Amino acid sequence: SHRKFSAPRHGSLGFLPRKRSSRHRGKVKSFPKDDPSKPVHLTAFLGYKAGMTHIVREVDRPGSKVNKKEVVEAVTIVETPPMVVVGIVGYVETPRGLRTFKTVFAEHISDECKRRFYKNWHKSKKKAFTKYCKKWQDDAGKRQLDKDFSSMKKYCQVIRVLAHTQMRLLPLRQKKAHLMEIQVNGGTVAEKLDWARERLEQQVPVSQVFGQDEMIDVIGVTKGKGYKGVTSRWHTKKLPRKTHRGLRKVACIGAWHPARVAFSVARAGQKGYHHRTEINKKIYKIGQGYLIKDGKLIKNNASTDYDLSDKSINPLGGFVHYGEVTNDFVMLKGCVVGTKKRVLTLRKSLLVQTKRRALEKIDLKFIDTTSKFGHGRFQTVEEKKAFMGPLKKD
Amino acid sequence: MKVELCSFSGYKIYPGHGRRYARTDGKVFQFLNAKCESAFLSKRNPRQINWTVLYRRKHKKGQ
Amino acid sequence: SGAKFRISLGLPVGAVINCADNTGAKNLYIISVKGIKGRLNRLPAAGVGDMVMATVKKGKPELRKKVHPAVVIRQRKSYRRKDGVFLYFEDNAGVIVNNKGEMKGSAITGPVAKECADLWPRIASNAGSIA
RNA sequence: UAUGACUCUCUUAAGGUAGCCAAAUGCCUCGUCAUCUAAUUAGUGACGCGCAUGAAUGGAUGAACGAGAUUCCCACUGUCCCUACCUACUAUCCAGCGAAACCACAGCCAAGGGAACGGGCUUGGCGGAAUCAGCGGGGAAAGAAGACCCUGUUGAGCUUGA
RNA sequence: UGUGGCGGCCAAGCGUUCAUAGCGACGUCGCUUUUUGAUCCUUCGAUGUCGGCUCUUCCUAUCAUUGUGAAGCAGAAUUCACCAAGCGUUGGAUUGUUCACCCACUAAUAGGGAACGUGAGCUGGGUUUAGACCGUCGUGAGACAGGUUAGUUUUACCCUACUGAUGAUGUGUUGUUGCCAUGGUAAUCCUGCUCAGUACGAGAGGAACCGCAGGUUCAGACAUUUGGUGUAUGUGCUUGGCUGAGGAGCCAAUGGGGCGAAGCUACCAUCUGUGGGAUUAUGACUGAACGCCUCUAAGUCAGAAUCCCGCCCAGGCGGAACGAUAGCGCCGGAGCCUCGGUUGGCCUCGGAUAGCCGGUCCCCCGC
RNA sequence: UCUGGGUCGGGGUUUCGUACGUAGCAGAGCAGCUGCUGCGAUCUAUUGAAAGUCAGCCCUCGACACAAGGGUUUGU
Ligand SMILES: [Mg+2]
Ligand SMILES: [Mg+2]
Ligand SMILES: [Mg+2]
Ligand SMILES: [Mg+2]
Ligand SMILES: [Mg+2]
Ligand SMILES: [Mg+2]
Ligand SMILES: [Mg+2]
Ligand SMILES: [Mg+2]
Ligand SMILES: [Mg+2]
Ligand SMILES: [Mg+2]
Ligand SMILES: [Mg+2]
Ligand SMILES: [Mg+2]
Ligand SMILES: [Mg+2]
Ligand SMILES: [Mg+2]
Ligand SMILES: [Mg+2]
Ligand SMILES: [Mg+2]
Ligand SMILES: [Mg+2]
Ligand SMILES: [Mg+2]
Ligand SMILES: [Mg+2]
Ligand SMILES: [Mg+2]
Ligand SMILES: [Mg+2]
Ligand SMILES: [Mg+2]
Ligand SMILES: [Mg+2]
Ligand SMILES: [Mg+2]
Ligand SMILES: [Mg+2]
Ligand SMILES: [Mg+2]
Ligand SMILES: [Mg+2]
Ligand SMILES: [Mg+2]
Ligand SMILES: [Mg+2]
Ligand SMILES: [Mg+2]
Ligand SMILES: [Mg+2]
Ligand SMILES: [Mg+2]
Ligand SMILES: [Mg+2]
Ligand SMILES: [Mg+2]
Ligand SMILES: [Mg+2]
Ligand SMILES: [Mg+2]
Ligand SMILES: [Mg+2]
Ligand SMILES: [Mg+2]
Ligand SMILES: [Mg+2]
Ligand SMILES: [Mg+2]
Ligand SMILES: [Mg+2]
Ligand SMILES: [Mg+2]
Repeated sequence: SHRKFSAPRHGSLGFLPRKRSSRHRGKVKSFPKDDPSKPVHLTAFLGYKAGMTHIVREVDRPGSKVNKKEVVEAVTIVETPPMVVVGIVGYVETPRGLRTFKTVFAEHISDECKRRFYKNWHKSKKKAFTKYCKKWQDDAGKRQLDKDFSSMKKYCQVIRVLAHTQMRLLPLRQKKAHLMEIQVNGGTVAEKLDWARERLEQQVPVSQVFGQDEMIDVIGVTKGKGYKGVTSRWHTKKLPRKTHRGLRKVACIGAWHPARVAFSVARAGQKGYHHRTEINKKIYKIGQGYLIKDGKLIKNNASTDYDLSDKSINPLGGFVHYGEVTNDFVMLKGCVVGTKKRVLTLRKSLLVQTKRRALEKIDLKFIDTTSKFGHGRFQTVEEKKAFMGPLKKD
Repeated sequence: MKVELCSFSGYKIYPGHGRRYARTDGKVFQFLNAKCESAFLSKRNPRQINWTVLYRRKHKKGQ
Repeated sequence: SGAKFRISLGLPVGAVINCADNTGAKNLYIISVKGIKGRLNRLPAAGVGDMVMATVKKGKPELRKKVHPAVVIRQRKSYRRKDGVFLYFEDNAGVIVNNKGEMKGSAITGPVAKECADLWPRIASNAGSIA
């Protein structure tokens, strides 16, 4: 017979293979559509999740109750050191799809990027690209390289560039860099290639890729939770207390005459470590990294136009389970996917953004830097010392 | 923006922290954390609790 | 113009709140919440400013054994405002109000939440304290 | 208006008296009224026309008592909204030791036909070693020569006007 | 398919007039197996026999929502009908209930199937053993789809299916960065402001499009804040006992109780959730058939919660580019095994069919 | 890459709430001496003290030794 009362389905069948992700780095499944009218730019970047904090900001939206009132909003900090471009890959459009055509790497490749090509850097003789790097210093290799770039100009329609992260500017344990193809979007293929050719062996910061108050997408792997039951995995109803064969179960997994178990039935398995793409996160702030000038360092990242302080984005005691953020960072509104110290892919939006929420202008009034390692109650150590006074240890 | 002072301890309450307690006879209080909140709702004197600002001001500690 | 932001609702069906006015009613048993579409095995529940249907359990006998409309003015459950402030009250309190929005009684004993006062002007007129 | 003390008639050994009741007993029935609720096929109090109540086949009542049956209220709580977290022993893996149930052959489906619900047949969809932890849709899964129903010119326990 | 349910044809009449806006007698034709029958084909060396809870999918005979046609459609509200199953269809009192009835919310509280879905998923309220009580029947043992009460719910470690987890084929070995063939697929609805007390209407009343602010249901996350947990057994407090006492500690199956880091976690906190194409219903254009007319016959336009693709999820006994390649690679006579099939090659216009093909350029434009 | 992690120590953060001892003409009082000396829960100062703090917190460039290794396979 029919179901007695109607109820919506638990879970989504659109994220259906809830398995462990085959990749650790988030992957751009679709880049933004290229048009020749726009100038030549990058469409993606790669950051590392540090932590979250507060913003007190001034809201400009006409018609709301919260118009010209201060709000408190959660933000996520992703540390984004500048990336190094080490090669260009071309693509051709085939009736079977989009076949890669030719890859040309740079002459000098750092040990960060060379670590990626090995499972054991300690036992390796570090021989990667050693016979390849003798192609940039002889005439018979340079002519071949120019013919390879000319063939890519003649035959390629999609140009992607190879860039890797800089792991020695991070407080992480890993030294092995992350490589990624970024689709170069701009004018013709010829000037698109003659842009990446000069940016070979060069550093691209996050300011060349993203602007202030841009609505971007975050691609990354969910934090893993292991083999979970159906009550945690699919959020089904808990069976009552009198249930004999366990209560954290789905009671009926199917009818009789469809004598299989359906693929839409909620069943136990791996929860977490799923590759997700969350769209429409606003960039509240592109911070500036630590830099030494005239002997002393400029670390006042979390200072706003209203705060006028000398504090960094790092809270008291540092970010919990991450480290210290000493490079450029991107402040995204709300939470992003994944755990801390996780590599995330920041992608430009696939959509045209014609909305007052998407086009709202953000000014920061206050960034909270109290300790996240407990209930912190002091913004800075100088404020803490000025409130507490002298202790016994002095 | 206006920062508050804790009704039990006396510490500065930054805008994202703490809670507010509005009693039936008015008298809205604000609390830094659940420790000071439970100390207020258990009817305890801040002048007898060592880490509060009022105890330091009464016993003339610091300076 | 401006519309109500959602809050931490914590007063389901069956909740007995107290009646903070001079109608002679003492309690208000919440039998349902207006504006609730529903969900399978999910009780209708309300926060401050939500119109509910209530029933007087003790008080004057001419208010008992019938359904009244009411507006919740105070809740004990902590709710977050957009200013990042978590607020809660000492008790759960409501007043008896007709279907249009005018109050049945005259005066209010105790404060009235800002989320209720900004939506109901005839309760904010008789309110002694705000938030 | 109705009900109807009263009368007449038919009748059997009398024709149910005092009580009591939609009861553990009332088919109709979720009877009617009142109360309890916002809402009650439940509960309680009345009404008695009682299919089929009733006086040691005992009637009515009733303090104390009850691991007896039922209704409501206070207080209390994860019973629930709506789930979450922690601990111990398992389950997991390893060293050693190590069974049993079950088993025509075996095991991916849709439809057709067919002993009228196929794993095998027909037509299609298709199919790729060996495995691990779970799981309860299917094997019309296992246990037990159906206790229900019928037959047997098969029985037993019990009763009586056989 | 009698009965139940649903749908037609004819049209006497109802509808102030008026058969057919909406209905429809007397007749008559059908559909369905969500009703009960009728039958006895399968099952009695056993297919677990009612509900409820839980969970997934399907149907349309569409309650609401999208797009529309018709009214006895002025507006508002409401009826009839089409494409249409994408998304929803609730919280409760009573009863074991299915059903029913009432309260309240809502946008609507539509109907059903899957062995009358679902007992090695639960429960055991009912039914349906043995104990008892009442009423009726029987001389009696006992009987009662008549009430009442108490009454053991076993096994998966096998195969498949499903959920996840290793790996396998073969590209000489391995590594990096990628493509997507195929499967899955998701967002949905409502309120307030303005429009506007405006159109419309004698009046009472009373819209809609574009915008703005939010919310419901769902989905995916996440822990800065609030809450929960807490054996960091972290730090105080405390009962009984014990180490002669202080100090420091221990035991009481976590002794008990405050506060509590990290981690995990809650619409109990927070963030995010999208674009095209062909088109359906329908309304049309041009225009015959049929000198007129006609959305249709040829041709053409607009067109949507549907469909398909995008976005997103997985990544083929499926490819690609590139790096490094240890006794191995690249180039220039002998034979030995094994697997086999074959017995000259066509090195190319685009295409039309009620039309083609090749020259010629003395013409006119250009690449 | 005279460098790398690890351990220890230190600093930062944070949790609880003011450690032991000493001193006090603080202490309801009581007792023994003729004001003193003892018993005394608790209080005050030292003392936001003491204790814990990555095992999955953050910086150290402070001490200590270790890390230039072992085994099994793979060919166009
Ligand atoms: Mg349904
Ligand atoms: Mg049980
Ligand atoms: Mg924290
Ligand atoms: Mg329910
Ligand atoms: Mg009598
Ligand atoms: Mg009841
Ligand atoms: Mg009675
Ligand atoms: Mg009798
Ligand atoms: Mg009797
Ligand atoms: Mg073993
Ligand atoms: Mg078989
Ligand atoms: Mg065969
Ligand atoms: Mg099974
Ligand atoms: Mg069986
Ligand atoms: Mg037999
Ligand atoms: Mg015979
Ligand atoms: Mg016999
Ligand atoms: Mg015998
Ligand atoms: Mg005889
Ligand atoms: Mg019929
Ligand atoms: Mg007529
Ligand atoms: Mg026959
Ligand atoms: Mg059988
Ligand atoms: Mg079976
Ligand atoms: Mg239809
Ligand atoms: Mg069944
Ligand atoms: Mg079953
Ligand atoms: Mg069972
Ligand atoms: Mg029973
Ligand atoms: Mg019995
Ligand atoms: Mg096992
Ligand atoms: Mg597809
Ligand atoms: Mg007018
Ligand atoms: Mg927290
Ligand atoms: Mg807590
Ligand atoms: Mg916590
Ligand atoms: Mg001691
Ligand atoms: Mg013991
Ligand atoms: Mg606690
Ligand atoms: Mg047409
Ligand atoms: Mg068109
Ligand atoms: Mg279109």
